[PDB]
Amino acid sequence: QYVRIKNWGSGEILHDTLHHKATSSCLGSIMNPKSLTRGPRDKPTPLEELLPHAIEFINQYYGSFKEAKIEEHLARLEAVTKEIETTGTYQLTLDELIFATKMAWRNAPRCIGRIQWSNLQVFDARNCSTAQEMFQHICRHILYATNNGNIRSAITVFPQRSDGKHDFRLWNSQLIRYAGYQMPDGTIRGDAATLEFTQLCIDLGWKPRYGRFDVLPLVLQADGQDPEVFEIPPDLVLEVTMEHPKYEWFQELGLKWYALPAVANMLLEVGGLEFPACPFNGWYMGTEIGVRDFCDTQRYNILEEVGRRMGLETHTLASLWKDRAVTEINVAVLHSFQKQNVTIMDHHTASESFMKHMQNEYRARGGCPADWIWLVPPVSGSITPVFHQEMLNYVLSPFYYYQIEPWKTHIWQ
Amino acid sequence: QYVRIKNWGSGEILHDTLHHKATSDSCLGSIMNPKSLTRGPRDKPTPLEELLPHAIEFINQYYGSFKEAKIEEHLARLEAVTKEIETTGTYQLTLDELIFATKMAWRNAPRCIGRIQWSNLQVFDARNCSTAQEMFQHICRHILYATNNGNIRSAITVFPQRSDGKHDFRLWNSQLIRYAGYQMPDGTIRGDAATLEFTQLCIDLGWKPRYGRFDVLPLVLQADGQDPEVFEIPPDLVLEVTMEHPKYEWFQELGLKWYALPAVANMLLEVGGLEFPACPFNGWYMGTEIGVRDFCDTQRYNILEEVGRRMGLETHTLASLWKDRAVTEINVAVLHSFQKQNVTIMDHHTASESFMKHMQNEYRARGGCPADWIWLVPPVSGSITPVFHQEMLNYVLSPFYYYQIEPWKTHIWQ
Ligand code: HEM
Ligand code: HEM
Ligand SMILES: C[C@H](O)[C@H](O)[C@H]1CNc2nc(N)[nH]c(=O)c2N1
Ligand SMILES: C[C@H](O)[C@H](O)[C@H]1CNc2nc(N)[nH]c(=O)c2N1
Ligand SMILES: NC(=[NH2+])NCCC[C@H](N)C(=O)O
Ligand SMILES: NC(=[NH2+])NCCC[C@H](N)C(=O)O
Repeated sequence: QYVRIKNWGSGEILHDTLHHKATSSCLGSIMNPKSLTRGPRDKPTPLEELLPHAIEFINQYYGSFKEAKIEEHLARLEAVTKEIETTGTYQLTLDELIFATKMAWRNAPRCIGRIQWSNLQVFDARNCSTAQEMFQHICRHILYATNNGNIRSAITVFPQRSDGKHDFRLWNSQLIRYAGYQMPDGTIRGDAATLEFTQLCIDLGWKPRYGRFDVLPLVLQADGQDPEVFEIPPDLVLEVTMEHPKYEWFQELGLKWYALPAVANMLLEVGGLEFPACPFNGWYMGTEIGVRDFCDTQRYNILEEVGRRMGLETHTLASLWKDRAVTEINVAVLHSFQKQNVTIMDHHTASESFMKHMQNEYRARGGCPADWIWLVPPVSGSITPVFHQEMLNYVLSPFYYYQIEPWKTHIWQ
Repeated sequence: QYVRIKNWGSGEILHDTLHHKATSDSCLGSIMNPKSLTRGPRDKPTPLEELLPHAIEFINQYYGSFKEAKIEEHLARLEAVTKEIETTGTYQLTLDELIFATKMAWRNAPRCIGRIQWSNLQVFDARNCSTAQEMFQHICRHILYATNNGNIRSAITVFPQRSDGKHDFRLWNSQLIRYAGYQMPDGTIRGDAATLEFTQLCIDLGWKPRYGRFDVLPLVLQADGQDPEVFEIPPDLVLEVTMEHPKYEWFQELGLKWYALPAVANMLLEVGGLEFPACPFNGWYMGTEIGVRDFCDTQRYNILEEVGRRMGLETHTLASLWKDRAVTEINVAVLHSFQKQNVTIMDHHTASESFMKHMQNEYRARGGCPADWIWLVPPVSGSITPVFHQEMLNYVLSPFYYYQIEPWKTHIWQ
């Protein structure tokens, strides 16, 4: 047929026809491929595939530690095989889940902080059963993770998937996120990215405080239930007010950002089974906030105002005012986080560390799935070592898959 | 167990327990939306044994009308309908029958003062309609006709009757033209606060929130049984009157206006057993509706505060009767403004006097006249009006214009 291609700035969509007349087509540049998503269900994962997946995992698990528990290996193997063939699905040992989350992170080809893969905290919420109960696990998480600026990587694993109609899901893109409202005067306030998701919350009776930085409410769904709106306790949301170390007028911009980068809506797959709810977090890398969040035309879009107050030639592309501005916004972010004693890493050190990660990774297990397109910082790419490193992107297991935005695939009352 | 009482001002709800200790002698009279005045949903057609006598009764009403009855046709029609009823289930009215139906249903509406005009009505037959887009057109034809560039004309457009009860035509709007109400960011409320919930609805169905004080809401229509199709009204069709006082030049500074067309949308016409859940109709405004209710209710535009202020009255002293003074001026503003721009309207006094004449004609004629004193007495200057001093009985006849459960409460989502 054809291939759908989207421009994340315009939202403009294109359909490729020409690719057919191809030679005797890397999807690479595509953002949400079906090859990285793990969709809904109605029937539990059929045995023939669930079984070999599970066994693979357990052989991986028992393969890790020095001096293998040879007997326990077969014992666990046998036990699991029977455990599966009998009830259908199967439960992981706590220790196993730990290993899974760390390995799944180790296998996230679009993450640069993977050198930190072994340093993770797991919150076993597998026995959770209600939204009010989820909310509490989430708060425990945010709080643990925030740690008063000294950010700590953690993940909270909710009950696995059973049949398909009994899914635990966080509807948010990430734990903390600012609201975005299309205003009457034709304009747009706050984070333009979370526009649809914000309207959604408004529909579910959320109180729109109409601001640039209004933390979005938590939308959660347990077992198979309809989503429950939970306003996040403000004392839990640590923020950093943006201010330049030389441009005192920068503070006048009234900028700030949340210290916690916790991905919400992703799915953890392991040994065949999948957990559709498992928010996790690490810490920020300057460019994320400075370049992406602040400068994207699709997001906060500040660049022009920053180049303007900087005295640069805003009307001449060739002047490179954008390169000048953005760099200043980056130092602002790094500076502000640095000052208010909140963890963050610059793209340079981040890259240098990822490079050392790879060396350890190849020397260790033989490879390292990497998505060049993603791993190369959004600014000063070639100044970065990763830009000069060839790399292969490939899905392994366990893994963190994306998933169909819940509000689309859902049975209401 | 107990009775629910609502205060339409604060919107507060109360539960009456005491009424049980009542006597061996409980007027609901004060209640706005009783069940006795409503006619809800369905799942099955009208059981024949009922449908039949109602139909015959109706046909007997009709033919019993004309001077020198068409006895043969009377019998024939009875016979034909009886037949049609047993053959189809439901039955269809001769156009002239509908005409008579709508005029009587109006004539039987106890809460209307304009009823002396009961015989001067225009009926638009949209019974053969089948799509929302098609409704929309009939509606525009209606609005256009009614408006008549100021010389307002009373009319009603009758859509398809009820079949089973899951195949109903319904206008979700209170009335044809109606300003929107938005609960704004700064905690305030712009526009008509009465149309707040309904606005959000239009918003949810992807309506473009124009965020103003006078934004004419979109027609939310539903055909056969299919979901509501949102249709915005053509601004050229919506005639309005900008409010301005004949002496207080500062009154126009208030930026006030109001639509010229009072067309009730969501009511139901019952006749000879059948029922049309969609049949918008209109008369013309009566000053006090806009001047007192629309402009002065706490739950509506609520202007009284500043109309008094700008008039210079002692706004913080109830006993100064400033509210009495202010309102009266708002009323003349409205009457003046309508009169000025050649848009039909009637002051409450002349209206009441004419209604008194209506009764005299009505009793002498048929023997009664259903009246809801609570509704018929103007919201201001009650006793100055003849109707205040008039005792009246409030009873439901047939045909009739019943209220009906707000459709968004009882609807299917495919
Ligand atoms: C230790 C701190 C960490 C740093 C500095 C780091 C940094 C990054 C960066 C820069 C991105 C790009 C985000 C974007 O462009 O939207 C990213 C993506 C990602 N990270 Fe890491 N990360 C860290 C920890 C983690 C942890 C703890 C996990 C898993 C438990 C993880 C899982 C992922 C995944 C799955 C993505 C892909 C997100 C997506 O596809 O939208 N990261 N990370
Ligand atoms: C000729 C001009 C007419 C005038 C001056 C008039 C006036 C009024 C007034 C003052 C009310 C009270 C409205 C309110 O307080 O909400 C009312 C209610 C009503 N009118 Fe008349 N009307 C007229 C024509 C009509 C027509 C043409 C019909 C029907 C074909 C009609 C049917 C009704 C009904 C059923 C109500 C009750 C509304 C409700 O219960 O909410 N009116 N009218
Ligand atoms: C279209 C293109 O794939 C897309 O804009 C990319 C590129 N690389 C990225 N890299 C990271 N880390 N994060 C991103 O959002 C993106 N987006
Ligand atoms: C509670 C009370 O019945 C209610 O406020 C009434 C009284 N009479 C009325 N009379 C008219 N014409 N219109 C009304 O809305 C009302 N409201
Ligand atoms: N460092 C991370 N783990 N980031 C993941 C999500 C953060 C996201 N890029 C943001 O700017 O909000
Ligand atoms: N004259 C009428 N038919 N009025 C019926 C509805 C008008 C309504 N009372 C209003 O002020 O908008």
